[PDB]
Amino acid sequence: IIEAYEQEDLLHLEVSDIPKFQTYIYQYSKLLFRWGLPLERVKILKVSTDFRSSYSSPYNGVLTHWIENNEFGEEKFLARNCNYCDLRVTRSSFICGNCQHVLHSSCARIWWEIGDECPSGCGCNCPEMFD
Amino acid sequence: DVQSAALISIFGSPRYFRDQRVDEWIQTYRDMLKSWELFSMRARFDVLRSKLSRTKTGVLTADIKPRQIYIQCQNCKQNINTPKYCCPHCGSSFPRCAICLMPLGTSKLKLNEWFSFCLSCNHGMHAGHAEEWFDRHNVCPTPGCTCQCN
Amino acid sequence: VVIANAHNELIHDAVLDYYGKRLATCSSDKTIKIFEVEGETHKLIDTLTGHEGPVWRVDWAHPKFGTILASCSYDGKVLIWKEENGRWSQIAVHAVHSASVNSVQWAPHEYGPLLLVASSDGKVSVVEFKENGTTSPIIIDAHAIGVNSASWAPATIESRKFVTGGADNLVKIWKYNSDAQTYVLESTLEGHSDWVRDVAWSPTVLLRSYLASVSQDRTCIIWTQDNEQGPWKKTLLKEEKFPDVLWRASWSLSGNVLALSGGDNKVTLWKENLEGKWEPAGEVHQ
Amino acid sequence: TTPVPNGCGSCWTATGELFCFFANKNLVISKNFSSLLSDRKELALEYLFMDATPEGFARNNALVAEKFDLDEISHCWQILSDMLIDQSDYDPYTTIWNNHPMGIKWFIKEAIVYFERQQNLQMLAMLCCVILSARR
Amino acid sequence: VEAELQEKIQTLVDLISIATHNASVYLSIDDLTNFKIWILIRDSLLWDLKWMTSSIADPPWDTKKLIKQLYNQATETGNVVLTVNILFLFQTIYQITEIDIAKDAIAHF
Ligand SMILES: [Zn+2]
Ligand SMILES: [Zn+2]
Ligand SMILES: [Zn+2]
Ligand SMILES: [Zn+2]
Ligand SMILES: [Zn+2]
Ligand SMILES: [Zn+2]
Ligand SMILES: [Zn+2]
Repeated sequence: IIEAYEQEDLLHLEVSDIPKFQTYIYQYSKLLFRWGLPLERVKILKVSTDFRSSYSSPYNGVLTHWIENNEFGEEKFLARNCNYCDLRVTRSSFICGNCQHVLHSSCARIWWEIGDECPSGCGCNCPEMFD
Repeated sequence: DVQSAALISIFGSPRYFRDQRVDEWIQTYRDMLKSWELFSMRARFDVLRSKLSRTKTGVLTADIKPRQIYIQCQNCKQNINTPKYCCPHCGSSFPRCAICLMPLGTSKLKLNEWFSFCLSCNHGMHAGHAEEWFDRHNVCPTPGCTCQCN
Repeated sequence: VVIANAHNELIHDAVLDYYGKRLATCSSDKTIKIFEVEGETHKLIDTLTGHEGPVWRVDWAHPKFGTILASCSYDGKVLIWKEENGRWSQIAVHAVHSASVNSVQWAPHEYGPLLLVASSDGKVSVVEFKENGTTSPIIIDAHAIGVNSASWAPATIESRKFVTGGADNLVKIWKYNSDAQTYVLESTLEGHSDWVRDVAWSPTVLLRSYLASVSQDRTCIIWTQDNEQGPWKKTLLKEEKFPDVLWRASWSLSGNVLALSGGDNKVTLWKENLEGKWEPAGEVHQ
Repeated sequence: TTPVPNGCGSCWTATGELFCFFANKNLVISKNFSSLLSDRKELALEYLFMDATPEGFARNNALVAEKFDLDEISHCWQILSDMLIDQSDYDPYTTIWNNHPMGIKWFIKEAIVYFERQQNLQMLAMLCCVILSARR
Repeated sequence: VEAELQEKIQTLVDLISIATHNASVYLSIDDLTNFKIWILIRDSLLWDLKWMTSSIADPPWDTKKLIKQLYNQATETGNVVLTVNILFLFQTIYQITEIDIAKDAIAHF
């Protein structure tokens, strides 16, 4: 009873219980990618990788680096702010290459339906110069 | 009425004469537009200021925000684009989208053209792919990240 | 989806792409034709002409690497075609063998953009197509008198192996060795009295690793393996013999269904029972 | 030592359509053979294994396999749905019965064996992802 | 020979009713660990009923195999009531154990 109270999981599965989850899930993910379902393979691989991390690099390399600008006052706080809403950006950003300005994903998907230049007004045509 | 003063004084002040009152009116109207959550009108006002601050030569005399962030690659620790699907300084492979397995391209804005890079887990997806994934999910799609990017 | 007189003289391969949306038909007319096969419509796209000889096989690359189609022909030149902005164009040339290149097949996408080039002089070559800095194709003498087919083993998890069918009554399994930086021989399989025409590995591995080797003595052997490193169980597909020479073997993408291609212009389908008796499961003729 | 050139062949696709070409002009035809393939695209478009309860995944899969005329798969999902029933209140005997080797785990092991012999990779990986998503 | 089929169908139907009643009376006192067992037994009986109406190793959802496995889990855990209930209801139609073991279990109960 105490051990059941000390268990947040519905089941205490092990690798001995499911010996071949990795190969079967990976092969079905390949079969799902051969169909027009590219999100289901990501879901099933996320489940498999979550269990693999539970009992124990194609998406690496690029790290986003803030420009270490020697500032004194509010522009230190205003460096890490979105250029559409002036809120702090921390997840799911949009970065241009010609001008080094952030946007939120929602702010970018709202602004580029109606705008053509950078919302900070630097004169950069970000739909044609973000590479 | 600071609205009319701002919209009139942006036509000629930073192009011709630096005065503190116009800057006060511009900042007050931008803070008012942010107060009413009219962010689109603030952005249009800023791009109109940048259009109307251009001289006869073409030099922009308005005050713009300094450069904020840039993308590294951690193999040569340089910028991947100069202000291809490979780094232009060390040739290392760019990370792929987690959905369609397509890499980053470096060389009217469609959604399926830019990566929506998270600044916490540093994992990138196309914006259409990120919208399609994060609409029905709340975790990073990469195998081994726990970061709610949306 | 019925296509009539796609090529003027003869046909050698017709390989669907990864999504089942584009079909690459090659022939002896030195021509490769791309068809959009969405729905029942089979609208032609392009009429690629690069080869100086009859074209044997083509193989689409993964969409991970883009719209890339490899090709092999009688002249020993491996031509590689990429469609950029709707404009199909040749990119790279792989002419390393002194005879006709017989089999071309891309590696599984976990291994990178690697091409299995097998030629009729008994030599095979695995070549990588990355950027402008192309790699040296590693060449090993697979067979003594000739190699007519070469197919890859699937990457069920996130070493690399490929089957190699020769012209000297043999089927050879090759394994990558990191110390030698090449492919070393793993096992040697002898079950044929004639030239092994097509060797095909099963893309799905549930409790067994299947093979399908066909040869000119009108027979089919299904070589299975229970463990990761174990002996191969040789078993027949028919108690009798096939009417004509067997050319091709193409496994189903999920579920071990085998599509043979005899010399009588007749595709025979085979599906295993629960016991292990290879009952026929269909037939396509003309 | 170039072999005799071939004139016919085949190329499978992910939906079970067998694209066969033939010689005597040249003819390319496609024949549907999805009934010989256990894994079906129609179930993957309707299976759910994350955005519900652990009982909800198996009940939804049972309904999907029932509406597509798959009796054994529907009964397997129904039995797994019965074995994954929980409630708002927490009693320890449900956890003790779940962690027992002769319940749930035995069913999953025997179902993996049975669907290995039936060559059903879709049902194998679906059983694995449901039993791992039910773990929480 | 149709009378035997009709008797078997009626036996399956009122055994489904008995299983539903047992599941309900377990759910009355809120012990889900045996309500799940009787729901499994009810659905196995419904599967057998639908295959009687419609008319290598056995699957784990086969009626005899699943009922025997639930019996074995009950007699290993120590649930006397559940194993004895299964021995009354599903012994003649599904030969679970020997007659000696079943009769000894009923006598001990
Ligand atoms: Zn924003
Ligand atoms: Zn900008
Ligand atoms: Zn820009
Ligand atoms: Zn670099
Ligand atoms: Zn993408
Ligand atoms: Zn992440
Ligand atoms: Zn993130």
